[PDB]
Amino acid sequence: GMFVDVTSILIVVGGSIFVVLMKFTMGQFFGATKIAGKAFMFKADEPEDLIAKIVEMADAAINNTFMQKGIDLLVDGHDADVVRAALKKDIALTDERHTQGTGVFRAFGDVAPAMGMIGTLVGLVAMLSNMDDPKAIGPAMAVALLTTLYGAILSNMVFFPIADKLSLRRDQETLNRRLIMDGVLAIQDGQNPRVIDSYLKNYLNEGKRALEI
Amino acid sequence: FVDVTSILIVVGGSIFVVLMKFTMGQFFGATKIAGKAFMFKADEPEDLIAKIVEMADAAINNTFMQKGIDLLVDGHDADVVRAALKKDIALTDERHTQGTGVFRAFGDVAPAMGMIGTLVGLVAMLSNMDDPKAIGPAMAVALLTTLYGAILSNMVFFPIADKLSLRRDQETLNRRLIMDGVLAIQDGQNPRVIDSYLKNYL
Amino acid sequence: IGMFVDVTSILIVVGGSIFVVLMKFTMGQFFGATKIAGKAFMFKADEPEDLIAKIVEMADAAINNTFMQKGIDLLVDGHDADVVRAALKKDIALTDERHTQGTGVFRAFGDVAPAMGMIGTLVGLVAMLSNMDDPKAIGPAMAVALLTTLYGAILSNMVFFPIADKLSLRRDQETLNRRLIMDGVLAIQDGQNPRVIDSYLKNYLNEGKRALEI
Amino acid sequence: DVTSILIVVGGSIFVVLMKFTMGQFFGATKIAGKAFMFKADEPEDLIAKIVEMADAAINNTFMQKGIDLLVDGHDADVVRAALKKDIALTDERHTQGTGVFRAFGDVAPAMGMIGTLVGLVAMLSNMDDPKAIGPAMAVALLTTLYGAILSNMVFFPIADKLSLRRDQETLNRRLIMDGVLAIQDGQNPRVIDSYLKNYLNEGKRALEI
Amino acid sequence: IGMFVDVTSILIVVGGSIFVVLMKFTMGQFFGATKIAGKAFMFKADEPEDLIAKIVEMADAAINNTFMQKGIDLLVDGHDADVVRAALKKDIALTDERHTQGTGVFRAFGDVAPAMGMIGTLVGLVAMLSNMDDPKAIGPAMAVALLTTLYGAILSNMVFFPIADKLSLRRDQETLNRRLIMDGVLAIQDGQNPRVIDSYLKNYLNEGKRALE
Amino acid sequence: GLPLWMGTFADLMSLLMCFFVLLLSFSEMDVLKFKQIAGSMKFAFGV
Amino acid sequence: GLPLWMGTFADLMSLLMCFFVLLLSFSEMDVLKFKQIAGSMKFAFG
Ligand SMILES: N=C(NC(=O)c1nc(Cl)c(N)nc1N)Nc1ccccc1
Ligand code: NA
Ligand code: NA
Repeated sequence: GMFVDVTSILIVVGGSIFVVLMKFTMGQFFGATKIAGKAFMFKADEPEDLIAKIVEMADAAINNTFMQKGIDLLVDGHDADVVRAALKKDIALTDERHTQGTGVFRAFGDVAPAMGMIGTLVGLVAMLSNMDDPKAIGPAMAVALLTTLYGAILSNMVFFPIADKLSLRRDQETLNRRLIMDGVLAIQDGQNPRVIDSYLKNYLNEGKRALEI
Repeated sequence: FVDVTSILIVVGGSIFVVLMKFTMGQFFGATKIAGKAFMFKADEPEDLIAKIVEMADAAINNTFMQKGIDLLVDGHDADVVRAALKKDIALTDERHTQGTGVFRAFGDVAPAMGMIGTLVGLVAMLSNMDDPKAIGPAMAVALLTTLYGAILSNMVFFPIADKLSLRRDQETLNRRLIMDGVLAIQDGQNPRVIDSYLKNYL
Repeated sequence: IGMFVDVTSILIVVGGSIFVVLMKFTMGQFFGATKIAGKAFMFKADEPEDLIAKIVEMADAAINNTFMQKGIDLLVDGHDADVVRAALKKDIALTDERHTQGTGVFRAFGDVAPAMGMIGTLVGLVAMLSNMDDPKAIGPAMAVALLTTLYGAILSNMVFFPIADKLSLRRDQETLNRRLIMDGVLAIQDGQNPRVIDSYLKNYLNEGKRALEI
Repeated sequence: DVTSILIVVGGSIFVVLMKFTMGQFFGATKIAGKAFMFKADEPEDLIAKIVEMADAAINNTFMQKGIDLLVDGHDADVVRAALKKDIALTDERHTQGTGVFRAFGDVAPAMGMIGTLVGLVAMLSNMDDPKAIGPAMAVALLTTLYGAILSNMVFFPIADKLSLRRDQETLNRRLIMDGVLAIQDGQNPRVIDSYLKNYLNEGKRALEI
Repeated sequence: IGMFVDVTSILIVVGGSIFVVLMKFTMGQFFGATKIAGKAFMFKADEPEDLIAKIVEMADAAINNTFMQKGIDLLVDGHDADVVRAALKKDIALTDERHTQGTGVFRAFGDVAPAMGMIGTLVGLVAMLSNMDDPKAIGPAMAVALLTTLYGAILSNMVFFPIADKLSLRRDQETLNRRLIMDGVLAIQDGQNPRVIDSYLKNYLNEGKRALE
Repeated sequence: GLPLWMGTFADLMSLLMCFFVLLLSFSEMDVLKFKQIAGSMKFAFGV
Repeated sequence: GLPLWMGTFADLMSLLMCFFVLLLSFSEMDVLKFKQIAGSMKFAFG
């Protein structure tokens, strides 16, 4: 009963995990898992709200780690080059983490159908071998079919779409971080809010958001 | 055959995965551009060349040409109009590549969930498998899912992707023609030499 | 033979391939492709050596190839070299684009023929299993499904892709013949000797796909 | 069972030997073994040793070779050339080993299927008992299974592991080259530590932080 | 009947492969590609150690290899380095293009062979499934299908694709050979130290596939 | 795209499918073994 | 590579393979018909 379900999930998920652990390390797999969880349960801050907070701060002179780091390095580091270097490094690092989480889940989605095909080969082998015990072809055919189905479902409805959501979230985080870096530069040189808003207004429809308009 | 649950499985799931891939506003954007590339024929480049010659002789049907004329009326310099036209062309190319990505993505996901749906139908049949005479037809309905994905993969979504690629190529070509005509008009040069220059590009 | 022929299968394959091709090509471009395919498959392309022979024969004097007829007609007309060159180059580019488009149409046909073969065999397996009361009689029913698959395979591998490849070969031969005709017509217009052009004209006879031959 | 893996690996080796000689094939197996039974050295210990040598003025073979080359007396560009050549040689060996196991992965399923087709020929040509038709097929089909396993679960995983080990050695050796250059030029330890800390947080390592 | 089956399967596979390749490639191209495959399988490329030895021998001197003969003739003929370099680079490019095109012919064979094997199995299975009424039909039909598929697999994997691979390996070997020849002739024309050029040519020995240390 | 050997894999699977269609062409129904298969499949598939 | 319908085709073919081995696992074959099938195959293959 439970043996065929656990065997199918074992072949598929265990094969995927073995191949990916030969590809990535356990700590890096855990890091990618954390990134996916953060991208799937927190909504990326809207850029328009980011511009609103940027102009509010400019006129004055929370709830966002990056700009809080910018204003903390602003009160201390008076030069703009140290802040620019740190901010670009953080943006590049986050881009790297998202790209590599994408890589981990694309690897999972690439390998899982291969494990489904190996599973149906194993089921064919077992039930072509027995062919005489009814209690022996049932589990075998179930293993074949369910390994194929789990490969298909995990590949096309979990791992590939998690990778695509991570790519989308990487683009959104890149945009938000670039806008916050621009705002920190604007508060560095004390630019007027109107000109910086006009300089940022070309970002509300940039790339994907160009289809809606 | 026809079957409501099977087409529902394919279409709903394809939309579901593509929605995790693309926002739903982008879904309308791609569908609308596919409709416009199917039902509204893009004007012949020769007709646009004829309109360019007529305008040069005097001193409009396309939005691009009309906006170029409006930009040249108030005497915008060469650099600003060149930048605006290049941005518009890259914007159109981006929109077309996004629509092609949407329909290509539908192409990859439709048969994947055809296989998902037929496997689900087959495990359901084997788990409720009583009558011998019905093992045949039941799996038949299961194949109905696969077939639909196949059709949608090969007769609807992939051809629309290729049609959008073709339309995009022609649109960038005609809009390059339009920027050249705009430059010639703001130059005020004679029609003959500018027509030769544009004919050199074809 | 009777067991290898069914009208529903051929109708499915051809209708669907034509539909998918017409969503990416027009009826005019498809007709042009068919005409170029017939012209390439019925009228062979002249060996270049015969072109040099005719060129040197008519150079000192200063007809089967229509491009050479156009060239000599423009030469007799008295047009300046710039316009003659422009018109001839336009003709070569038009022929090259037409041949590439014919290759594209037949490649699209060869790409979408086996896809619709799989669609047709899906339809056939649907019918076979929907009329499956006993696996005793499933031979011919499965056979017609395999038959749609085979029609797709044959049309893709032995008709449309060979026609596309033959059109690429014919376009390479056409480029060679057209450019040799260009050089010969230019030499005739200048009025030079027949021997002098034969020194540089044979240097690039085996260009590109003929480089393996030597 | 045994004859099936024998056929798959024999056909794979036979076809692959037309691309890689027995010398190169054994070199690839030696590289794979050395990467599998040994552990790569963590860059934190390398950074510690580099900063220790920099403040002062080793088991690691590249470290010993570089330190000896720099204490022998040689221009900066000469040590740069030697270190770059060694790093590139190791990179080339690892890429070629990845290529050998990738080629084995590409060829294994095709040879599994060839073995299966040969088995089916040998079975249909000696059909005697219906109840034993099944397992006979199962044996022939068995070959195909091994191809799949050897394609996805042996040869391709070793190709991935060699790629990973290659990145690890390239990163370690780049840290070594930078540290040796800093040792020669007498740089301040803080800037070199900053560079090493920056380098340790790029690439596939970035997910761990 | 068995001999008829073998003839028909060989005919389907090999004749179809030949016909489809002949549309793609000129008959002269096919003949030359066969000649190059034979030459690669029949002659062992001269080891780069021997060429380095010969190069240093005429390096400290101030003959078998044909390209060595051409380079020596050009160096004696008093032709400047640009003309000699360009001409022999043209010759190297010609041999590279030849080997690439022969690889293409055998790749085309290895692509079309399983396609024709599938055409053969479709034909054989259609014939068998139409003719469940007699053995005299299904025997040869199944034999045709299986043997045409097996021949497709074997010719594609163990003949045509590995011949393409051997041709590409020989192309790399001959490119290394003639690049060594270029370096040696140029070093002779400069007249540099035999030891320095010896070491610098030995430097090329660690290129591509020969990392076996 | 796909592995180049996938063509031969579909070849092999189609050959085996048609071989099994032929083996069904002279196969006969059994009721007790059918019920045994159905019951074991029900137990494996968690019903 | 190969077109994606090749993967769809291989998946469907293997799925029918599983289906038909399931069907045969509960079907009994003829004896003389199978012996004559085997004889024809043996004659055909050599
Ligand atoms: N078995 C064949 N194999 C190939 O078609 C194939 N193989 C290779 Cl290796 C390639 N490069 N291109 C290919 N078209 N599949 C198939 C053909 C026609 C119909 C149905 C299935
Ligand atoms: Na399956
Ligand atoms: Na099933």
